[PDB]
Amino acid sequence: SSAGFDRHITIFSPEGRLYQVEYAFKAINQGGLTSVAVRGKDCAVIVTQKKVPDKLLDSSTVTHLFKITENIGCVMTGMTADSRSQVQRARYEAANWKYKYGYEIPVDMLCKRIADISQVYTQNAEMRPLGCCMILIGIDEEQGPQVYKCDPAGYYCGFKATAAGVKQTESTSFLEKKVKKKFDWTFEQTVETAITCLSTVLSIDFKPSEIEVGVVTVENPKFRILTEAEIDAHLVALAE
Amino acid sequence: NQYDNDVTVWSPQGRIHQIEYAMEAVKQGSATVGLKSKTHAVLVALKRAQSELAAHQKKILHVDNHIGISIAGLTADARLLCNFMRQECLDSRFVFDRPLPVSRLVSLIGSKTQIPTQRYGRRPYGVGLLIAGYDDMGPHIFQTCPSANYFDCRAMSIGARSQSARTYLERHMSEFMECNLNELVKHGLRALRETLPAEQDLTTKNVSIGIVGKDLEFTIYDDDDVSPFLEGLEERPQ
Amino acid sequence: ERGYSFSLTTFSPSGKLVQIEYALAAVAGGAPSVGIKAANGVVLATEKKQKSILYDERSVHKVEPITKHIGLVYSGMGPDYRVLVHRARKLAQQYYLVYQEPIPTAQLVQRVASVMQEYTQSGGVRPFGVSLLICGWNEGRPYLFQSDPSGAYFAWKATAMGKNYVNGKTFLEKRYNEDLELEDAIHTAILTLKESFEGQMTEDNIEVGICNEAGFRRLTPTEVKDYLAAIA
Amino acid sequence: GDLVGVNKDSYLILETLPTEYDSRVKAMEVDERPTEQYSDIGGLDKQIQELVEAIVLPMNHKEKFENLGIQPP
Amino acid sequence: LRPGRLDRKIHIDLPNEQARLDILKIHAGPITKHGEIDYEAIVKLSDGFNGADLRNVCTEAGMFAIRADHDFVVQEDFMKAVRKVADSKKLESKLDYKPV
Amino acid sequence: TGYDLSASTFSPDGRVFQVEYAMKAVENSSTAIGIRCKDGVVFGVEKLVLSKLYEEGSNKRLFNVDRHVGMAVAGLLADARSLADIAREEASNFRSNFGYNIPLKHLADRVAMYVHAYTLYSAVRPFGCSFMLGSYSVNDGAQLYMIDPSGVSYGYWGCAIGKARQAAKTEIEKLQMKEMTCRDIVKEVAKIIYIVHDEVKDKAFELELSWVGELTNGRHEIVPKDIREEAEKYAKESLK
Repeated sequence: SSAGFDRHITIFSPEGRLYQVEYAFKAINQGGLTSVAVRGKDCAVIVTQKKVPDKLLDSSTVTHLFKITENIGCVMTGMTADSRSQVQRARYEAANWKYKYGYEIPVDMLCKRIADISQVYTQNAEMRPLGCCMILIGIDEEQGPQVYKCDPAGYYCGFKATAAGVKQTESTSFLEKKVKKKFDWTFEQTVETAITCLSTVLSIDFKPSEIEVGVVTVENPKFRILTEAEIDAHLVALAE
Repeated sequence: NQYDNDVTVWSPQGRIHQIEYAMEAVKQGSATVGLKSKTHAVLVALKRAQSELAAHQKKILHVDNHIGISIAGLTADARLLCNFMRQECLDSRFVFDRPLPVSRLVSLIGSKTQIPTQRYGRRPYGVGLLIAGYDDMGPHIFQTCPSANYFDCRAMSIGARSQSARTYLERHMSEFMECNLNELVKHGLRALRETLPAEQDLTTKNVSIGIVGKDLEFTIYDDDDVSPFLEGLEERPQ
Repeated sequence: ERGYSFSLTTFSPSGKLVQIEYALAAVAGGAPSVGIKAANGVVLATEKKQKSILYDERSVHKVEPITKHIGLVYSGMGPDYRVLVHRARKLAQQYYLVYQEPIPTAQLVQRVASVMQEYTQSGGVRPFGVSLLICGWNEGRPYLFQSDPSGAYFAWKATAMGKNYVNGKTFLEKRYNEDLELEDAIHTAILTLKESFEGQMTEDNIEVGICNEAGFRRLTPTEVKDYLAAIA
Repeated sequence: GDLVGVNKDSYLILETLPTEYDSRVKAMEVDERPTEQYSDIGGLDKQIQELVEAIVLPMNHKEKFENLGIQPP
Repeated sequence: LRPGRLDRKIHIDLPNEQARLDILKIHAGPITKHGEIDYEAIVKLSDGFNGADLRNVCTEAGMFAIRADHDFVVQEDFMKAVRKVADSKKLESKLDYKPV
Repeated sequence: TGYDLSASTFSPDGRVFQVEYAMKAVENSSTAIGIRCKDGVVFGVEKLVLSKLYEEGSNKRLFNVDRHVGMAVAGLLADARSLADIAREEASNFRSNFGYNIPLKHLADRVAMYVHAYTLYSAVRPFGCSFMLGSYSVNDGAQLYMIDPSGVSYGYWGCAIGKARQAAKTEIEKLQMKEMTCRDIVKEVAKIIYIVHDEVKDKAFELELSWVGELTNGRHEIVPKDIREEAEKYAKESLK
């Protein structure tokens, strides 16, 4: 029902809901895209396809994998303009941690800073709540790899393997049947499941050009975007 | 109709109607015609009277020694842009010790009128500026709009029934380059006389002419020294 | 912004404030929680359900410390909780910079609710949707306070917020009494948490923090699994 | 489900009637046939084409579709 | 909607990329054409279309061929037909509904 | 309706109609295309003469942001001159603070964040402009970018803005683009403008051509237009 201006601005419904934020969760879904994150024993893998509908459209200017710092990469879903403006907020406050505190920012402390900013968009009632989603990875000392997610509502929690985009309900139903049956996770064990979870939801069996893979491992903590040659190496590896 | 209220609200067709309403405010003012030769730029205006005892509302106003403008529409937006216009001319006169070229001054006006056409609670400027002057490369005739689209024209007319004023111009635009001032001026006021009812034309109370030239500062005549220009005319046919 | 600054919460013709009543509806649909003050310390207990088997449990926390003797839980919406935590973290420091002394538990509730009451009267913002429970053993006798989005605050021997908060209200009236111990208080706090929880109750389904006169302390999932023997 | 002419007393089929419809439907039939030749409408020439391509050509040239062999819209 | 009266609820959805490819191969059967047909570039521009929409694309691409009286069908008539049909989907919305 | 007034309210399906309305306001303007060869970028703008309406050379939509950076605007006109003043101002601060020429990747990003900033608040409206960005550098090559009214900014080898957008890009991909020199492309761009826009809509039109590349030493300037006149001669060979 409508009461006052509950359908328009960020105020409470009579039921206790507020509709503008839950209108923003399906603002992601017009992107037509699905991102998957999987954390393993000593590595974390981002995998996301892209759609290039034009031959006149370039190849290097499409990729959603955004290197925040030398050890933290991220992927973006939702609409594009809200996603990119989210990134320079993250790039700016990562650098302020180095200037104010000296040492390198943890991956968990960054999602506190982002979600508290995205609170104020919801919290104040004269500003648009930035309908895009956020997924981070990174290596921590004495904690291993991590995977987090920020939301336009402004809440975060860690995960073990969690997808985003359009097809969460199909991918997370696949991963719950996949994770909990006592799987030991090597490096390529995480990568092969990261493609084949997406390859069964979308049912593609793709060329090595559509997807991108960002990786981080505790032997080389630098964030690293793979090349289509070594993407093709892992792709035929699961082709038995 | 509910999206036709504020400047900020776009239309579902994609036309902000507040600017389209401000174009109608320009069409309510009295007509005026500006044009130029190779070496001179002459704009001729038409005055109106509120009553018989009241004096006629003036149209042309001096800005600088080469720039002078005409007016159409409101009178608050007239003087508000006029005070901004006189200010910018003497600033570059104070800083660089040179007169402003006409072209980049008008670009300051389109930047000036841009902000109240985008932010909330601000009307556009209902105004009809015709601009004449010299830069270092000759005469120029400019026109503006409340949508801030300035046009480098050669002869235009804005205000009430300027529809007929434009039609006279293109069938004599080829003559507007070689002729000197005595027939250049009376080419221009042959265009005003079709923006009128068929029983009154120019009887030394409602017309003013401003001329800027090579060896000529921008000079405004009104109703007494206009009388040498108003001789040598044919009447309107029927 | 521009300088609109007008409050979106006005009086009803009946003489009530409607948006504050609607914010309490979001509190009642929150996660259930309980807090019991029994004669040597205060026991707080919440009801933390991960919606999937993929969530991490050692990342997001509910029992949250403010000082070394002051803890704080909630029942409402998640992201608005983390705002006034960081507000109350800083607000405890300006007492300590001035007075060089740990802040009493009654003194925060004067100040935290003053932030929260003024925030409703202010212009162009909604109220919060979080009720709180604040504990602390300051000067021997422990304390247990409860604020709300209406700006008010109270002082409970034992209370419960969240879902089925009136059912646990009748449960605490019969089961609890005047005096207990700290260990008896945890036993009945799980007993009212088992009243409304789901089937399995493990070390990750609930999360319990306590106060002592030795200080505020948060329990690890080991001892919560160890106290889970003789459940409820 | 047919309409037949039956004797009153013997109850025997004697005629086969053409099926009749509702009286409101018979009002919808057009019998005037006005005249609005295409020169009367100006400035809409692209829309006149795409109407004739869609409707007039399947009414006239069935073979031009069937030689390519797909469908009418 | 309780089971026993309506037992099993079967869900039919929008075609996937392989499914958009297959339906396009169905309706492109009896078309007098040339051996130049990139079906893959058509499906790559095809997003969220119905099975009836791909029927429309095969219908409209023939209409470009009836223009200028070419009984054959070139491949370039399809990409004009795809941009026309996808232009007409600025008028429809609310196509998903929750089951039950 | 009821949700399409402000630019700070979401629709109940997950989008913003004020951005949607301003996109097709750009659609009603005339056609401006762009293309790049292997050592330069060629601009081309069709301009309509109404009856007389101006001294020829008036209000040309090929602006000039930096010495090596050019514009090709379409849509609304007055806001395009505002974005030109922002982009000239941004390239001066990069020159003053960092001491060298602005890369086109940053100049696209700084402007697109500024375009994004007017899509979040109810006090201002979104822009009704869209444009191109062409540049050349011997350490970088030729780059061509593209910015919508929403704020999405990435690269192309060729693009088109205006009424004729989809009908104008069908013949752009028919060309070869890698092996071409831009002087060959100057007489190519003339015919794409000349093929489209039959004089049924508007009888009088006029062609501008801007041109930056290796032949122009990185500096941006207009073509020698009255000189060499092989645009219109080679374009009117499309009589059959």
